[PDB]
Amino acid sequence: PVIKVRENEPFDVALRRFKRSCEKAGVLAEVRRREFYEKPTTERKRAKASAVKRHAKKLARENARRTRLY
Amino acid sequence: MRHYEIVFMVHPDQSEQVPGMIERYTAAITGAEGKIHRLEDWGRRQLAYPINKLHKAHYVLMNVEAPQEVIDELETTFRFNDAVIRSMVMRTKHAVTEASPMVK
Amino acid sequence: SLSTEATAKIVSEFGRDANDTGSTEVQVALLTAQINHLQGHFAEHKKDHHSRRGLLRMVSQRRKLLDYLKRKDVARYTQLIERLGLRR
Amino acid sequence: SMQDPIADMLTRIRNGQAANKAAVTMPSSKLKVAIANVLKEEGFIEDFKVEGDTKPELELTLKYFQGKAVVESIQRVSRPGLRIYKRKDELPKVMAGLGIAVVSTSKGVMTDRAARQAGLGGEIICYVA
Amino acid sequence: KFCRFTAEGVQEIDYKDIATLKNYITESGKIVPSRITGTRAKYQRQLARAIKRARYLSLLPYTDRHQ
RNA sequence: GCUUGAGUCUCGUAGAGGGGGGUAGAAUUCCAGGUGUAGCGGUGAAAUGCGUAGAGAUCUGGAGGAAUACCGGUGGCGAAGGCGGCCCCCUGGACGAAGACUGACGCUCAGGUGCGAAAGCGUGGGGAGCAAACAGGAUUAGAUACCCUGGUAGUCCACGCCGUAAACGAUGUCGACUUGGAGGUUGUGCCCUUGAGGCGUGGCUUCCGGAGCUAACGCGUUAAGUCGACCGCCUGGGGAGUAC
RNA sequence: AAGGAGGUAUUCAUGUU
Ligand SMILES: [Mg+2]
Ligand SMILES: [Mg+2]
Ligand SMILES: [Mg+2]
Ligand SMILES: [Mg+2]
Ligand SMILES: [Mg+2]
Ligand SMILES: [Mg+2]
Ligand SMILES: [Mg+2]
Ligand SMILES: [Mg+2]
Ligand SMILES: [Mg+2]
Ligand SMILES: [Mg+2]
Ligand SMILES: [Mg+2]
Repeated sequence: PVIKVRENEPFDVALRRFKRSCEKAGVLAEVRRREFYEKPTTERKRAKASAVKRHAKKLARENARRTRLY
Repeated sequence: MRHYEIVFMVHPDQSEQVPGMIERYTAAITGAEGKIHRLEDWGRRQLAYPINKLHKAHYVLMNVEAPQEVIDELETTFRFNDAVIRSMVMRTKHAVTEASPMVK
Repeated sequence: SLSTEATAKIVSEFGRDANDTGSTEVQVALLTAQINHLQGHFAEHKKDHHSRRGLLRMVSQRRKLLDYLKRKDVARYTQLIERLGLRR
Repeated sequence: SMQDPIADMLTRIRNGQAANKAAVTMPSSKLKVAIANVLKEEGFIEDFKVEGDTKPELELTLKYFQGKAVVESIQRVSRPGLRIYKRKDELPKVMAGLGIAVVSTSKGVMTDRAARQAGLGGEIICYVA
Repeated sequence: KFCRFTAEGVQEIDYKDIATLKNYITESGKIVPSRITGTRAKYQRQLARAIKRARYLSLLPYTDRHQ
């Protein structure tokens, strides 16, 4: 995130752009994830659980648009 | 015979030796019965990041069909020459005799 | 594996036309050629178990083919193993 | 590996009846044709036929009476792992004569009733109820 | 969506064709996901290899910081 | 004898399959300097520790070791263990298209042989980070722990040994039959490719579900359904996977 | 960190920037 201050843009706008660039690059998430060593088994288990619950929510939504609740 | 694609980057201050190297390596291959399909001197290009504090390295690209022994000898020549800053040889499935996007 | 020219050469040597590629002697000759070829590989790379397993599969398949040929026609079996220089 | 084609044939019959299929098809052999003839004459299948010169395919057209399958149970008795032979006195009674056991006697394959009438024993291919 | 390679009959991505890879790398220099770009998986793998080879040959930057 | 099972040949396809050798960048640490000054580090809060011999911070140069962000995916490969930067050399397996060839050459397998995470052991190197043991500081009624500051074996390499794991799908291998749906990945054929389309046909793979099965939970064409072949095991809990 | 919207997520051109 290398933000250049443009002409006539106020400081608030420049800071908003820099914040959005940092959030889009995802630096802080990387740092927080690399703060402590996580075992390969833990990484795999977390990945699998995330996939399972995401798929389950997608399937629940698809079922919901098939069965009325009212 | 295998088709090797060689891209080597030379020190910007040896741009005058770059024509000599091309002929020497091509002659090595041609004596080795290898065939030079493509040869594109890309020239002075600005590096995306500094290599040995250098910028603006001289790129040459050369697509060849030549035996492994001569190719390995050429790679050792690149290793032990201090004008070639970088090299990369890649096996290819077929000979490419088109014109690179750096010339297109 | 074996290059196309080598396979065609062996087929010509051991089969009774250019197009007989499945005969037992042809199969045994191809297996023997490949097995002999890999000995250098497994003399330099001695920790390549994943390839040595395929090598042992080749050896075992050659054994089964030689057993079938011996039990089916003894003359072809003797001629083949004498040409190839294999024990038993 | 396929090591009991007769058991495979009986299994296809059973599964086709459970899946309400009109007809089932299998690779042919003369033992299979004999068994299908016995079943047809005892009224357990509606028909059979053979199609093919080099690789014959046996087609059996199955029978249903009140929606339900005609063959209620059919189990291979003699199998490659355990062959069963019975003297004429010890021939089995399947469903107390309401069903039929297919016996391979020295004069061909027949039902247990036919073998007991002809005074012969043999191998017990299958029970049909 | 619209994987831009299948529609053009692309057989192999070229590490030399920088501009195309410039379309598929982000500002920081990391590879953009296929879930974002809509690229098919096979061309995504080819693209990753080509981008890494270009990074090695210094036609693309590993990161924005070094230069 | 035959060709349908099993194999061989032809052309391709994808792949973190394996072994060896190079190479790149980011980062950690250390060293040498330049600038610079009173803190740095850590915790819930502190202290031990580092620093006026100039630390921490910033810039440049160098050394070395280990691992490969993004791509990355209930994606792929492998018999399982497992495999992740890029390039080369050697090499194993799988799948598809059309055709030819051999002619049952097949399946399973006691004993036997081979491979087998991590820790561990022997000899010889290497050692940046992490870190059993250990040392110190805290917390606590106590704290031989959780937390903090350091830190040795070890992790890495070469060659041998070891032979075990919740080595798990807690599901032995092979073959045949039995309604469907939505997808993923990898091949291939046809039609108007009108433009990423439509219609087929093979491989592997995730979820839902019918009949059926099941004690139930649930499995459900990749079965735990209906069968065939061979192999391994079980016989109340404990003592005990212990003694000899 | 909190709140709203859209989706299983983008086509929405390029241009501009
Ligand atoms: Mg082969
Ligand atoms: Mg054993
Ligand atoms: Mg170890
Ligand atoms: Mg040791
Ligand atoms: Mg030691
Ligand atoms: Mg500690
Ligand atoms: Mg055990
Ligand atoms: Mg077990
Ligand atoms: Mg076996
Ligand atoms: Mg289900
Ligand atoms: Mg014991």
